[PDB]
Amino acid sequence: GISRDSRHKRSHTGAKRAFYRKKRAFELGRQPANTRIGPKRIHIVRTRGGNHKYRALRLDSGNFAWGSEGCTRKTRIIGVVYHPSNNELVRTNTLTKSAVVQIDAAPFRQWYEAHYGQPLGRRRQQKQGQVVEEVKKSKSVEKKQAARFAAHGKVDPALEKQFEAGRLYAIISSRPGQSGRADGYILEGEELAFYQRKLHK
Amino acid sequence: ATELTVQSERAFLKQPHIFLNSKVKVKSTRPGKGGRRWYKDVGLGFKTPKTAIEGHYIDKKCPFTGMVSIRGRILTGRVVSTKMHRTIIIRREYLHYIPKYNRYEKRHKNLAAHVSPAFRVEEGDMVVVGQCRPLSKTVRFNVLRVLPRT
Amino acid sequence: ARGPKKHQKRLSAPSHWLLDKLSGAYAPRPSTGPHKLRDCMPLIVFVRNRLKYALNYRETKAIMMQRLVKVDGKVRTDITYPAGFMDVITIEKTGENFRLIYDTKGRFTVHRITDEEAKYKLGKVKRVQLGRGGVPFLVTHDARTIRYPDPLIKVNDTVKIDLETGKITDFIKFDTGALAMITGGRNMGRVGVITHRERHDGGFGIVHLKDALDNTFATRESNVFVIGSEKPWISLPKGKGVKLTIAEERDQRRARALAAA
RNA sequence: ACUGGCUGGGCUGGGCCUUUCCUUCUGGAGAACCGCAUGCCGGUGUGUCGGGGAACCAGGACUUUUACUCUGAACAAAUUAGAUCGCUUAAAGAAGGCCUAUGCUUGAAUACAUUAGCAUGGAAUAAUAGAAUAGGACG
RNA sequence: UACCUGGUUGAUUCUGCCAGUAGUCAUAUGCUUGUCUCAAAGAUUAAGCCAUGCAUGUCUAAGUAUAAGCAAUUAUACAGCGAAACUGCGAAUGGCUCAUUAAAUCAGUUAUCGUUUAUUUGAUAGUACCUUACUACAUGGAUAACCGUGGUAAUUCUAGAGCUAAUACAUGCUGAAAAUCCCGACUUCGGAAGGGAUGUAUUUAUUAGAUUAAAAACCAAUGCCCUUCGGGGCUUUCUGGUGAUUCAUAAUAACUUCUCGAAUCGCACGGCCUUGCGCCGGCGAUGGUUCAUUCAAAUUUCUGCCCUAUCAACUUUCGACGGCUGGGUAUUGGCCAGCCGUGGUGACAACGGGUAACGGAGGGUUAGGGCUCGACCCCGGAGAAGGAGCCUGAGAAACGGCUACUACA
RNA sequence: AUAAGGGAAGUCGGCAAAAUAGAUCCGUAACUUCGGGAAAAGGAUUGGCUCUAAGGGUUGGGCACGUUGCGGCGUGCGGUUAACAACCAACUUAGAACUGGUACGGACAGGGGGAAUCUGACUGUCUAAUUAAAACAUAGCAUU
Ligand SMILES: [Mg+2]
Ligand SMILES: [Mg+2]
Ligand SMILES: [Mg+2]
Ligand SMILES: [Mg+2]
Ligand SMILES: [Mg+2]
Ligand SMILES: [Mg+2]
Ligand SMILES: [Mg+2]
Ligand SMILES: [Mg+2]
Ligand SMILES: [Mg+2]
Ligand SMILES: [Mg+2]
Ligand SMILES: [Mg+2]
Ligand SMILES: [Mg+2]
Ligand SMILES: [Mg+2]
Ligand SMILES: [Mg+2]
Ligand SMILES: [Mg+2]
Ligand SMILES: [Mg+2]
Ligand SMILES: [Mg+2]
Ligand SMILES: [Mg+2]
Ligand SMILES: [Mg+2]
Ligand SMILES: [Mg+2]
Ligand SMILES: [Mg+2]
Ligand SMILES: [Mg+2]
Ligand SMILES: [Mg+2]
Ligand SMILES: [Mg+2]
Ligand SMILES: [Mg+2]
Ligand SMILES: [Mg+2]
Ligand SMILES: [Mg+2]
Ligand SMILES: [Mg+2]
Ligand SMILES: [Mg+2]
Repeated sequence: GISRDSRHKRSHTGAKRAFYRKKRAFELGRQPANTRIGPKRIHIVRTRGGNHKYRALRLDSGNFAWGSEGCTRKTRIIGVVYHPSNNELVRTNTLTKSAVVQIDAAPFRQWYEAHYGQPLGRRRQQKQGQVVEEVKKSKSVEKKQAARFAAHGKVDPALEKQFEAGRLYAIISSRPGQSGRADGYILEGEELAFYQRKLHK
Repeated sequence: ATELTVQSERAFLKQPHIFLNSKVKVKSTRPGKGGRRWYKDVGLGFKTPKTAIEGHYIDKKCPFTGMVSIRGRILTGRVVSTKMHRTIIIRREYLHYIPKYNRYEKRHKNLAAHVSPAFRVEEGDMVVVGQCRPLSKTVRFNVLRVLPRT
Repeated sequence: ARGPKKHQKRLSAPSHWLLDKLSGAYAPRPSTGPHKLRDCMPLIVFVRNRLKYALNYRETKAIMMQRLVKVDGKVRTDITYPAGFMDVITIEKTGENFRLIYDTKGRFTVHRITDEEAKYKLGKVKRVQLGRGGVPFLVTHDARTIRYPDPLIKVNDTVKIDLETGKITDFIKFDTGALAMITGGRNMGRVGVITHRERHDGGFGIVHLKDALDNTFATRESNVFVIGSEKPWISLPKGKGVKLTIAEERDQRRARALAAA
């Protein structure tokens, strides 16, 4: 099958090597698995030394981490929008490591509401469609929450518009072909601005 | 070296596991711990160049601000080509002894090494190289110090 | 070659095993264990070729079957068990104890030891650090691992082991003025006192020793075996490992021969 | 068995001064020299002396670089040279030997290989660098 | 043992070759042949083709026994030997040969802070809640051997019918406290009831992993003791290792067709009291997470191989030199997929052609320097008529393992 | 105009007909007057639909004052935007996915080739109405 030896290559002087030996059990290769977003599907493979690996064919969720706060919540993936390697990979909605994706902001918004008592990214006030208020059963919370707000700080202007739409850009930091997991963190700041500048021009 | 800009490529280059966008600001002397540029010292009485400390270049093959360690044999040679990108070719000369004729003859070999953007190397310069892990098909050495020219 | 080997061909065995080149084609091939393959003392070779208790191979495996002889206080049931430096083998029925130790000519020899003091050992540490859960531990030259050590103990030192409870009773630092024995290389059996150590950055340092007869010699750190500072704790064999040259060796054999008869 | 001697011949040095002699820091350690108390008959073993500070050890800072040579470390069993033991000698072999023993004891050595790589001393012979538009050395 | 003699001419001295002479662990062949110690032998030409027989199986007091098996008759659950068969392990070790192969193999010297590792040896795991509960004094269905009935000229080919076991397969709870972070019912403004989580494996993000001279001065927040009642102070926990790491290890927020944390087996017979089939209690086989060790394996740094120029330029179609982003592999790497530069070796002999070429330790021949041989008892590499592909297994691109083509049969 | 199987066995003689044919990418011998032979010989691709990438033009760049009614100027004096912003405009080249009764220069248009001998060097010209050739002419050479 596929071989990963360097014997069949040609030396740096241009000389052509001669036949030495047949292909060996080690130095082998395996068929690549092209991960796509869809309902979950994972296959098992028995690798060297009796261990096992996981070929991921279709995934729909994975862990993504918010940097400054430090929270990781499981959510669903909307689509992939950029990949530094090949453009044809991007649109076909195939997922690998270091792929820029777009994610749903509902779990992060709800956690933000629970941890901090302030609303984040709400321009629906013009519609007043989903206005609702629930009486909060305490008074000790305000000193703690206002202390957190006055100490930690405020979010940068770029990120609230993304939360207003409910979709955020992120970069995959996991190995889908190796571990069968799509993991990453939401990207922000000047590193975000580089991608936004490149994405639409 | 002379580099016009640091980000002139399709992807974004950054040092791994170096957090760069932190809400709280803390000033620390440590290179990588506080959140600013990271660097260390290889050892063997080799001093980190000054240009590295304040430089902005990103390199995964430089012995400084990189993920490569210098270990193994240390060699010397004569530089013959420095006109390609981030790679140099060195020539080393020696004398072989023929026992039957009771006298020597000269021989030479060619070597390929990776040059960091911290140094600026031109033709006819003295260099010292150290062994490292395979960086390419035929690149296994890294430059550490350039001696002043005659 | 499609896996690891399981046979060892005779005429390739280590020289210090002292195997005749005739009378067979194969060698015992000691099994895997705590000691290196190159420098080990198989139990079958020791019992049959040195003590002359067993005539040939067939009854050699029968002898161990009664569990009469033990090493390091624990019974071993494989005939080709790799014994090594400093190891103590105890036979209760006959009433003597043996320790495998180099002679002055670089081979294993029989050495009687007393029963009461033959119940402890000592070995050099290879690396010291904390393991899982933050518990510090060390490993010696005979694959003995001990957790929670003395914080002053560092690498390359030697530690005294009780051999019954595995507690760190005592230890010896590695510094100048200590008494050491070489364990690898050509300088087999010499005993000397550390004079001074100079190190070379990049590995493979050398150390200089000096014999009792004002001789001077050097060896690698991986080959030095410290057994005390003064008045060595273990009992050295006859000759004290001084390596007189052939001139005095020839003088002494006729001198004692003529003195006796 | 064998001792002294001979300004005996050297031979290998190890200190000096000649305009030259030998870089350097910290820490450990620690004697010598003089003296003391007590022992004694002017110094010592006391030392749990102080005016001490040979030599050593463990660590920092610098030193033109090669070729060359000396001494070390590391490196295979077998083979070659080569020491010992009367398989009746020998080619071989690593055995055996000792009064009488219901026992004791030893050997199974050593040098070379020689190319490349790692340390140390020597500094002739053969190459290389340095202050001239001073862009030179020092406080 | 550092040695020579015969041959051109009418006779002489030389260059020069022809001949003689000796060794061979160097082969063939001829004549002849009594004894003693040791014993190489279808390598050379055909890595050409093979009838016949053999060369790999394995059981302990200790995995699974209802043999219409034997033997006894203390074991009414058994207890010896136990055919057969299930299950576990080995069969990738040994043995043969030298076809290909000219920086390829190999040798000496380095390395893995760039990986996998059966077995042996030594240490090592409070299931917090799930599932008030499922049973824990212990879970649930098949199958072998076997009785009996068949097919084909033919094989270590097999059908359907009826039973029953696991250390085969599949599930599943029981010996503690401290501690940690969120949410907080509560309001007095300080606080406070209560809820939940937290072994190990996997993957990602973040934090700590200190140094090696000292002296003040404020400002904001703003601790005690002493106390004169204004105040005087201020003193201060650990923190490993390498020449060198993002190292060893700890902590936080979560996740998972997802592991492990023991429903196994046998030979020896004791202690308590509330006296009930009550409780406690010693040595060994078959396992199991992580670390250490051993046998190793794959890659990897430097230098060293026969003759030939009537072989002087070679390499990048369809990777040739290097950069970047990924895929794949046990891991690094142009090993592979995309984008961007135009490189790399050579008269100091590259590239190619010959080799009646496996490499080395080494054999033959000697003043010294050398010449020649090395398939072959020791080490390393490759192959089983010629090519490729693959299962099981830690380990195979295996041929006394399978699949397909070609040539024989 | 078309024909099963054979493919020049027909005939003085492959006469007539058939076969190849555009463009892009590979590959190309003997011989030679070194210019050629060469489109040598011999191979692969070609539709529809939805996308990606490359090849351009025009207008703008700081202060410090003085006329003319926020503007054209007159000037003096610094920096080269680590090349930015807006608008305008036709075609040519390369690459990818999907799709079909495997078809796609779909009509038209459109070279058969190779190994040798005789003869004239080549381009050119003539018997209008039976012969276009080896005949004539040609540059070169030699003579009067
Ligand atoms: Mg090291
Ligand atoms: Mg043959
Ligand atoms: Mg054959
Ligand atoms: Mg039984
Ligand atoms: Mg051959
Ligand atoms: Mg174990
Ligand atoms: Mg099981
Ligand atoms: Mg060149
Ligand atoms: Mg061959
Ligand atoms: Mg050989
Ligand atoms: Mg072999
Ligand atoms: Mg094979
Ligand atoms: Mg095969
Ligand atoms: Mg066979
Ligand atoms: Mg086989
Ligand atoms: Mg027809
Ligand atoms: Mg037809
Ligand atoms: Mg035809
Ligand atoms: Mg005809
Ligand atoms: Mg006819
Ligand atoms: Mg025609
Ligand atoms: Mg053509
Ligand atoms: Mg032609
Ligand atoms: Mg197409
Ligand atoms: Mg066509
Ligand atoms: Mg003719
Ligand atoms: Mg014509
Ligand atoms: Mg006419
Ligand atoms: Mg006509």
